[PDB]
Amino acid sequence: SVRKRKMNRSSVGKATRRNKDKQRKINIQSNPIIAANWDYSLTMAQNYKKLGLRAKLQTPAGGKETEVVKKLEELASRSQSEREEEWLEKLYKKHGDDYKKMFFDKKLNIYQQSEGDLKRRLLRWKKRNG
Amino acid sequence: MNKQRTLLISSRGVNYRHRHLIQDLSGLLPHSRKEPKLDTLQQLNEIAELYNCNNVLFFEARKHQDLYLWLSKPPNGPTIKFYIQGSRPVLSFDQRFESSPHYQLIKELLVHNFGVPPNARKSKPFIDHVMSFSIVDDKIWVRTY
Amino acid sequence: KVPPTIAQFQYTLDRNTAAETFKLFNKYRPETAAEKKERLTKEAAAVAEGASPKPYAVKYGLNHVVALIENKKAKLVLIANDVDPIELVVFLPALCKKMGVPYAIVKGKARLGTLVNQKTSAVAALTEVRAEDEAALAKLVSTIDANFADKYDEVKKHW
Amino acid sequence: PYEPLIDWFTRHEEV
Amino acid sequence: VKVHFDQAGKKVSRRNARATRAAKIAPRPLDLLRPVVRAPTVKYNRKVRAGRGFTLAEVKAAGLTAAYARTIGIAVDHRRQNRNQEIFDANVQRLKEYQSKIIVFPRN
Amino acid sequence: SYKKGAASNRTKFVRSLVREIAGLSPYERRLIDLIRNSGEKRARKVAKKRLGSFTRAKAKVEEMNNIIAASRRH
Amino acid sequence: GAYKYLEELQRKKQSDVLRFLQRVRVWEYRQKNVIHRAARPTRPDKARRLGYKAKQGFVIYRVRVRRGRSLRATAEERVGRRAANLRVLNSYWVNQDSTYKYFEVILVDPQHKAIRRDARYNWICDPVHKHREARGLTATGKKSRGINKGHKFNNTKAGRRKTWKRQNTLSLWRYRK
Amino acid sequence: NNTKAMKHALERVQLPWKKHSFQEHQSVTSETNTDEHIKDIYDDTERELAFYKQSLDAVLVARDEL
RNA sequence: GUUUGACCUCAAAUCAGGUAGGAGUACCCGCUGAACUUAAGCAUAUCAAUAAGCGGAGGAAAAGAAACCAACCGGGAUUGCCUUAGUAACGGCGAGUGAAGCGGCAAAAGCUCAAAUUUGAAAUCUGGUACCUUCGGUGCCCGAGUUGUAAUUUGGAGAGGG
RNA sequence: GUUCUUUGUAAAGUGCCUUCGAAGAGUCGAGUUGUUUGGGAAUGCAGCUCUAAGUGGGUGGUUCCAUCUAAAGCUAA
RNA sequence: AUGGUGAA
Repeated sequence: SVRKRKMNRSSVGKATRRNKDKQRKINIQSNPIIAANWDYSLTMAQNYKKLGLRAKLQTPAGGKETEVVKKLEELASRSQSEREEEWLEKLYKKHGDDYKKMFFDKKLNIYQQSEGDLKRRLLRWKKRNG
Repeated sequence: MNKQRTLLISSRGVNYRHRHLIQDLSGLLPHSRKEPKLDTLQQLNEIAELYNCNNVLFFEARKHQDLYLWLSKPPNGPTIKFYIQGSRPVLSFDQRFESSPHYQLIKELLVHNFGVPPNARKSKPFIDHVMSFSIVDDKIWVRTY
Repeated sequence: KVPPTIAQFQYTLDRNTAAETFKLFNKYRPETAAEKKERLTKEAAAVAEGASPKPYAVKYGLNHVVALIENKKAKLVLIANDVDPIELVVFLPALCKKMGVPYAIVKGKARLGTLVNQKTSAVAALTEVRAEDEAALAKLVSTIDANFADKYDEVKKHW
Repeated sequence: PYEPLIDWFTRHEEV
Repeated sequence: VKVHFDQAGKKVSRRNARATRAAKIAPRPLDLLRPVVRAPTVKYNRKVRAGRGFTLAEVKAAGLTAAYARTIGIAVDHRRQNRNQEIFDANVQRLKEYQSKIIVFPRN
Repeated sequence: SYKKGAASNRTKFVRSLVREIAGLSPYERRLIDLIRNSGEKRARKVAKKRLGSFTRAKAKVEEMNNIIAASRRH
Repeated sequence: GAYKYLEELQRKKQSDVLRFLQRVRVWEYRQKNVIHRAARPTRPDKARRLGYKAKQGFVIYRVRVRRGRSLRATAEERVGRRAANLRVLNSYWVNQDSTYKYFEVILVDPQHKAIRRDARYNWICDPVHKHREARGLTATGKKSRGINKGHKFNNTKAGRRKTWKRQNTLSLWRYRK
Repeated sequence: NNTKAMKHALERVQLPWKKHSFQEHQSVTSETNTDEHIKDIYDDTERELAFYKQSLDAVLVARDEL
């Protein structure tokens, strides 16, 4: 070429890259339990069957639990606002458990929230207090 | 006394081999009417309500290779399906037509439809060609010379 | 030469009525972006340390308005004649006639903008009103229906 | 060319 | 005049791809669980193949929800329809097993 | 087709509202006159010509009668 | 919700209201330049429904073009050439004279931080969209390229040169077929 | 298919042509030509000539009444 | 008020911030477009929806989530490959031209507007400026914007309420 | 993994019950002049003339039945 | 043929 020639001629130096090992030997990234139980000498599919988990979910074209236990192992192991709570105190100390009167009130129940909405909040507020 | 008008209509999708037959038959017939397009069915009886046409010629469009043609009348006319693979004309017919009502009735229609009534809006006094009607192997053959 | 539904405009509201419209309307100013902000900072100062009623102000988006006419929320409608595409409003005086909503073409598109903190407005409408001015509104309406709707019954005709 | 716009639809107010 | 000299390389291209997609998606299985479908026409109707996606209907009857399905690596096609009762059963059976198979890691 | 297009009260209104606001285009301005003198027969003829298909013109001439009839009486 | 009435108003085009508006503007635009900026898009419904918003960065141009390749395209093509920094988004018809047709083409500043920021649009800032109209990627160019879905567009569905080269060049595998 | 309604169609639709002159009808009914006698129906040889002969002989039946 | 102020429109500046051009061009996208040559002379068929010329991009481009294909116990965005197939189909049925659906695989991913009111509060953004942990955040001011900028919704419905 | 902070009557999801419920026009379409193809149901596009509908509209199959929803947009491999 | 460089 014209442009290629200059480069070999020049004393600038080519932008030499040795990136050909890494296209094959790929490190697993996403999961740490898998990471220690993943033989790189083995292939992708071969590695999966040594585990237990399926690699493919359809019928493949052409032919052919120690780790998976550790995966079920990781599978076994919110509050209310400072004003909202204080506003709930105001309701309970006024009506107690009279939600109907509470729902038709104007001075404390502004945003006209229904009984179900109101009592839900109350049951919650009672759990952090009395 | 013989006063009849022809009407030519075509469905969406007509060219080459079918349009060559439409454009030339509309030209060879002086009482012919050339309309834009149509798509389905009962409406066809209401087209004749406008132009006072006593005849109709409808070309259908189906399976991409075939041909379908419908042929009817204004008031209470019956229909026959077809499947074929400006001088005044003279008609010529066959013995096999008058053998049965299946072909005698089509002989009646083709006389006043495909032919010509004399008192026409584009009628020329001179003669040039003769029409060829005959039946062999259940189907009709048409050529102009 | 003008088709009747265009230049159903240009036959606007008169001087004395117009001012009296704004006499009412300038009473119903929307809060300014400065004012709204300070109000809320006043709230934040208060509500961070230790009730209000719904506030009447006029309504001003073309959308919002075309919503409001046809839904009966609207009482009075003000429509500016000079608009970049006239078509953007030509239907509007008829729509109102059809929903029976009192309308008046006002003169000065900028003049609407005044009463609403904006540059222009094309259309503003007073939906809901204070108790004291309730009567003031309904009378204005009548005034408008006399000097505008009844005076120009032939605005739908004549080129 | 210049017929008066006969308001065939706005004549009747909507309820 | 094109010649596929690459046939060799391209496979070894495609393979590493599958490898890296596997490195990225580690415990998951590369592809989404597709349905089971009866192919069109007289020539083929004897055959049941894979289809594109499970129907919202199939999905709803299996025990899970449209969007959530997508996030559990189930394909969902919305234009496919449910006309064949024998198909419908066969897919819903394939999903419920899938849901017995899956082991879904939490967000903590 | 499940969401075909039920009429809607709002849209119907708007169509008619616009139908009356705009007035009538020149061919239609000719068309209503062609109804009032030469009859529905000759009216459809121009309509079929001026638009594409007869089905278009038929539905058009039917809309014309709805305008003319509702205008003079009501 | 004016855009229902506006829409339906714009349908009735030869009718008396819109008819009179044409003869005014057609004179008014023949006063002004060839290609120029217009303040607010004259048929604003259409502008909305072609992806114009009334925010800083969207720029409407009005363009005039001779009567008798297509018009709508050349309309865009000509404005791109002038207003170089902007991408064309779309265009639409406004007015036809006897000799000239007019289009209100819409444009976006990709360089404006108002469009660089917002999610719904910043796709247009992507350098794969430099001169959309100069590659028939506008709605009109995409139409003239006969790019649709069906039986009708079988010889031109995915590149009309892409389908010619695919057929007119012999292909051979290592283990010949 | 049935021929009961076919004969009902020979009533209303079919117009008389014998009461009127040949001027209005202008249609020659070439009888006795059965044309099933044509040798070679596929290759198309006698089919061209027998149809050509039926056409030109019909001209002279109409020529006398012209 | 024969003053004065709104706006609208047109300007202006060696103001502040930006950006377009040219090169390369194998590939991709448009546009334009022959001739030697093939059937016997040449208007189509044929060289050829080529070469040259013009315009425009990218690491690919283009295409793309049905106004799709089908006639079935239906498929289900797109692109490619194998096949369908030298088939259907067209061609002074001749130089010959020449698909597609299905099927098998490669790869797989879906989504955003315009649409009916935040109207009990334009809830949104550009910029300027002062700081800060600076591919930005914040306050304060300026504008843009109601000829509609945010939230919600895109038919797979969806929204209002309970 | 390690922590520092999470808040506001905040943001959604699911099932049931009730009350509503809008989807792109000088475009589709039609006539004609050219271009494109091997395109027979002028296919596709352009120009020019005219120019629509909402229990709609587009496309296909024997008198119905199936199929999608144009005239806006984005997008890896 | 296309596209170019020259020129009493």
